[PDB]
Amino acid sequence: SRGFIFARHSQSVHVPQCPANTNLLWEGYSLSGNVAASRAVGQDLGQSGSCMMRFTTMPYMLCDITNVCHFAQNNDDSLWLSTAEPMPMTMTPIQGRDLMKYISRCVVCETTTRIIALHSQSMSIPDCPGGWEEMWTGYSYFMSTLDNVGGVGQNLVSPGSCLEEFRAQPVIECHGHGRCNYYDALASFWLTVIEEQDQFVQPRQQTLKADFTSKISRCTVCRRR
Amino acid sequence: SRGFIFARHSQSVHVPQCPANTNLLWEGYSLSGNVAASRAVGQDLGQSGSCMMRFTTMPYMLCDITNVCHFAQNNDDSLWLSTAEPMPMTMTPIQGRDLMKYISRCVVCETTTRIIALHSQSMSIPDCPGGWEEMWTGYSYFMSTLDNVGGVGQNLVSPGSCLEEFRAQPVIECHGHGRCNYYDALASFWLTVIEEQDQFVQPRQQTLKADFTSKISRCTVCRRRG
Amino acid sequence: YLTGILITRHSQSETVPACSAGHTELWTGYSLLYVDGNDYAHNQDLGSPGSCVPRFSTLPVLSCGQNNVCNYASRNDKTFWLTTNAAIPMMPVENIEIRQYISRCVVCEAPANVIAVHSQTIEVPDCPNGWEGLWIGYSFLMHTAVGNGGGGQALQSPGSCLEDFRATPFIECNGAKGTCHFYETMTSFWMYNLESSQPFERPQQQTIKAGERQSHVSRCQVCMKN
Amino acid sequence: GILITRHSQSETVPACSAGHTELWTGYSLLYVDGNDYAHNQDLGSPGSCVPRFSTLPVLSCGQNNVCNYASRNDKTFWLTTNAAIPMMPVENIEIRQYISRCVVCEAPANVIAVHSQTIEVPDCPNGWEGLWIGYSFLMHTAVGNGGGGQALQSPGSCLEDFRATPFIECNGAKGTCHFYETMTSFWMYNLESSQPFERPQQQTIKAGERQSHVSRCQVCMKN
Amino acid sequence: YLTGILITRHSQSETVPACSAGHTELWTGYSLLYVDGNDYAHNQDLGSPGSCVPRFSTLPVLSCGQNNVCNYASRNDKTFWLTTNAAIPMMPVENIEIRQYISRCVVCEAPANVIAVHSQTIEVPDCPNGWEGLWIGYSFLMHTAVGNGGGGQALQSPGSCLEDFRATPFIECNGAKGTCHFYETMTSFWMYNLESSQPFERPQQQTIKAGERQSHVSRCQVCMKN
Amino acid sequence: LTGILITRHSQSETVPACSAGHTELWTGYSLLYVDGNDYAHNQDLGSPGSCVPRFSTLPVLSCGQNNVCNYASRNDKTFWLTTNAAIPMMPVENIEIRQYISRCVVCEAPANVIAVHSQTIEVPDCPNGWEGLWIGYSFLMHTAVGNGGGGQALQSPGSCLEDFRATPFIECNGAKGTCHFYETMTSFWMYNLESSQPFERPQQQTIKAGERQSHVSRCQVCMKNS
Ligand SMILES: [Ca+2]
Ligand SMILES: [Ca+2]
Ligand SMILES: [Cl-]
Ligand SMILES: [Cl-]
Ligand SMILES: [Cl-]
Ligand SMILES: [Cl-]
Repeated sequence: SRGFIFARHSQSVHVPQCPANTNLLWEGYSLSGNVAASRAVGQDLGQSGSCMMRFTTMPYMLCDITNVCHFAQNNDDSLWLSTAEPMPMTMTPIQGRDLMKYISRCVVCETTTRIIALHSQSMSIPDCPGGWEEMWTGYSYFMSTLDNVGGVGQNLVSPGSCLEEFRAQPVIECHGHGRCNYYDALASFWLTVIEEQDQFVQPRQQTLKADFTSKISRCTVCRRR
Repeated sequence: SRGFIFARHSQSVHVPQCPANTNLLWEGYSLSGNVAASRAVGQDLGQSGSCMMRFTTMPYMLCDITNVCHFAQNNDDSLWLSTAEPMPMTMTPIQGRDLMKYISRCVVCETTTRIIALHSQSMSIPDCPGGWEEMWTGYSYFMSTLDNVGGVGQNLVSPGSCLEEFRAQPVIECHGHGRCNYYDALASFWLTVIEEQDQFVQPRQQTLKADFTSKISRCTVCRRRG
Repeated sequence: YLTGILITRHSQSETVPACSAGHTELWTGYSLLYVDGNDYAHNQDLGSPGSCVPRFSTLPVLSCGQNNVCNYASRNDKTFWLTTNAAIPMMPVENIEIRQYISRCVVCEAPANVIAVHSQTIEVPDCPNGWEGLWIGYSFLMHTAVGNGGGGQALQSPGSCLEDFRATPFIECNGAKGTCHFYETMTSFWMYNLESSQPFERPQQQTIKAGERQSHVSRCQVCMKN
Repeated sequence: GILITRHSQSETVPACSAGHTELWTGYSLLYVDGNDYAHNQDLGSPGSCVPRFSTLPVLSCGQNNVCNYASRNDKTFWLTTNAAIPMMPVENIEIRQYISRCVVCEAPANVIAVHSQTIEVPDCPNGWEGLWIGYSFLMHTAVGNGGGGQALQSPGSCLEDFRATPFIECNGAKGTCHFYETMTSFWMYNLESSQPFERPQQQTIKAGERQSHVSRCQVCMKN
Repeated sequence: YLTGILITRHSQSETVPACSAGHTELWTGYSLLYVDGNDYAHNQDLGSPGSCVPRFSTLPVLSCGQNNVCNYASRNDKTFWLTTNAAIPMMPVENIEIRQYISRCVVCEAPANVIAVHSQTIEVPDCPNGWEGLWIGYSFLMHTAVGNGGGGQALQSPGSCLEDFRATPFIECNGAKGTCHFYETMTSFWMYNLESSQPFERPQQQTIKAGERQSHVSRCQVCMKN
Repeated sequence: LTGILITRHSQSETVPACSAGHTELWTGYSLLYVDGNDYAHNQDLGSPGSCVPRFSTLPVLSCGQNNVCNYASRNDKTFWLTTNAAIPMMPVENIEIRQYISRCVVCEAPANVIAVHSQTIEVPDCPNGWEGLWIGYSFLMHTAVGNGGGGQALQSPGSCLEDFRATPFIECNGAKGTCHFYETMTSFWMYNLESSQPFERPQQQTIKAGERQSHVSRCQVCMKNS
């Protein structure tokens, strides 16, 4: 076996399962990216780089030219996929072991073939072509943006661009102080539904409050035979 | 008279009045800044540069090196002080003449002395120094930030850093498309209440609501007499 | 046995390209460079299938935020797409007129892996021993546009080398307006011809003019194992 | 004892009006790009008028008591003139044809700048007399989002001569100044043909018609 | 004829500075450089009274956003303050330890206007004819820190002229944690000594060390009209 | 053999060799990222794209819209993985740069290659069916000045470097052809979580001298047996 690996995110506090014809290497926490020195570098949610075995609000440290290193001494951030657990009505940052309720879990699975992701740009879940086996389906996740640090994006062919559950706020921000929370500048971008007749028409404005699947593109990840 | 001028913003659809012993030059609309080429450059809310006589969602145009100019052809933004008008429950961007309800008004007033602004960093309204006359009081407004374009800030001695009414969202964003709306990344920063004993204590985390002005610093603008 | 590698080629023309050799065509579409959402540029590698979008739109994405609210064409976002060889217009083209300016692409399946090699000289580099050639062109590294607009392709990806050399290889589409146009803030970066220099010599300033540009660009070849 | 600053936008040094007393002259500085950060100078304030010219008139100092001059890629930006744009970066002495000159004067009363947002020159308020007229200069960018803007009350937002590229970029370490295609300027628009609170009518303007769409302004001083 | 001019002086020491002769002291406080809120740096000019805040805090501001919610010390913002002459520690100082590292300032009232002149040489520049001198120092232009941290002083402002020359003139305070420290990402920019060059000569790379730095820094003087 | 490519960086002046039966394809110099038009485009240190055969301080060409290109006409920079040599006091130029540029090599491997991280002082063990190729330290992100920089994919071998240096890269001014280190350069490595509980608040630590290596997370690059 050649051993191509990928990652799967449950978007919940419980560990997901590896799909068919894949073996579990290790399980961990869904890492989305890091914001150091006001620069947001993201991890591909399809690769193993998005699945850390241990969770912490500050998983790294800075080291300057005077041969000293500072850990959690200044203000840097980390990014993690979040669960559907509602934040408390006090809408205060979560700290301590209550952070368990909000950090998604993940697994890293090895298989003999490669993994791709297909996006339909419509309401129909696309089927994979001949010779490919379906593992899971979801919604087309493009990127997430923060204020004045840029953002973190997913490659549309990586399985990380196909989240099994749609979330208006799929990513949570954690600080070196040891707390995580949602912040208003955190936005999420998804592929929209585009009919064949809408390909060259001026887009019409629409603010959705509910019934989101009518405007969210469907996706499917598949392995090869 | 030397004639130092300042600006006053009503933060409502009604035009404000010039304070005592000052003369009104012109009235207009409260301009907070502009976001061109993903860069937010702001106008000082105390100067006349924050009071445009005519309103538009795109008050400027770009001109390149080929001696051509584009107006509202690409995606640039403008910023204006906003009124207390609630956005519709459909939470769709406002366009058309309904924009009158959301753009603040302003006046530019000339006086014989200079105008300063003092911030108390507490809930008590600061008094004007000896020889200075009180014009208006308000809340310490520091800056506003947007996503990936920076932000617009106020100088703490300018009267523009002293808004007469506290707003969680004092600035509204308008586009070249002809629409305005609030967007989640729009934040507003205000000076907090700091007691003398808390000057070197670790700050305590606290998420207040809007009405809880007990954490917002008070300010006062002052002119001089003789 | 086949492991499942996918390759993507962009025609840079108005016609849809066909897959090379005995590779099974998976889908066709339009060449997407990057999306500028909330003034952040997120790119899709031109050698990745994500850069080939089957259904076109000046705004193929929508944004979601706090309070479970999503918005489509509700702000000032823009998209950037690979161009064809059409003539540069005088004004932004509208709706159906933009189709003649958007490149077409195709995504295929390959049995073995596919990479790209660069010579950094005027000569086209040969594939490594055991690898066959697919197409040749000019080494395309990164790009810069308006505001925070930018991005680049990985040097091992086939997207790092496009067939035609174009001084204007991408176009900016106003999202909510549905119009696309070229602007002077667009800049393309190509790998340089280093045949007249030694690996540690100081680069000499050069102003290249009409027609002389193709001679200073590095050549390449995209290779696969048979 | 109030100070006014005027920029010639040419190779000539400007002179103070009427009984305004000269304090010093110099070169028109727009902003500096040090350590990938742009720090602007108020074009209407004396700070934008620097006496000595240099492509890198600043010194970069760190933490370990060591400074560095012309040791990185910092650049400087200056108000240019109406001279012909070259094909390569200008170097050494011939660059002076691309640097505007300025002067600082003393005025008795306060000086401001008023804008009309129309093709008409705005009238100074009651009790004010005009010093010069011009075009509303709002913002400017060189590359990406690097650039700056002017306060619309300061006289710096009002330039006498209108050019689409009013500044030049000087590589400090290499000592060369040049123009680039990514440079864009932003001027207040002429809103005489617009309907109030309507969506702006997009326009692509070329050649001599551009001046007809620029807002006019006037720099006024009080008696 | 008194117009009401306000001046700001920074001691750069642990002691509070005093107002010049016949100046009315208005208030004293701590020297604030800029606040980094939501990764945007908004500065207060050291020559403006806004840079002198009487009550200190590692986070003297609070942010408000959508849904009428305000937050104090709820994220990852930091503040930057002008430092004193204390010895640089090896670790971030805590709470009360910060008082010996924060510069003191004073805001006074002056009868006539106050500006700053720079010579760009080792020699102290002369005040204009008719203007009296207040203090002299070294031309301080701009600064850069971590992330988007930065800012600068207006060249005519008294903040562009500091008495002491310091290679490390400011300190970074972690807002929510309440600790301050110096970092290698901090950089200070001073006007250069151009006496050994001609106004259009190409700058020569020079690495200046120890005591020789004071000779390459431009001198300055803060003047008032008599 | 499928045709999978592994990339190894020496972090020294010597060119590395492929392990076991891995076939060399090409060698070169370790490229980190390019700073073109104030935009940072990074290369995956674990991918063949980061290994470029020909070295140059500016191996790119900047082309605009009006059919005119410019080489070494601005302030663009290049960034390369440095070695363990001593940092000089002034920028090195011309040929002395070779002692500060890391070398790399691209090999072909039968099966897939990844990098696993431990987040602890212990070297992580490869999974069942995998054998380790080399061990090292978790290299996450890097910045040169401001927010300009980049980061590594934690699956790619580029996130796992054998030798740990606080400043693992060097900055080269392209137009003048000079390379140097700067104090604003910062590196980011995964932390050692050996004394922590999963959801505790991070214990802030300022580590100095040789103890810094004791707080860096360890990693191992593994390849599977078929
Ligand atoms: Ca924008
Ligand atoms: Ca931050
Ligand atoms: Cl939009
Ligand atoms: Cl430099
Ligand atoms: Cl905070
Ligand atoms: Cl260059």
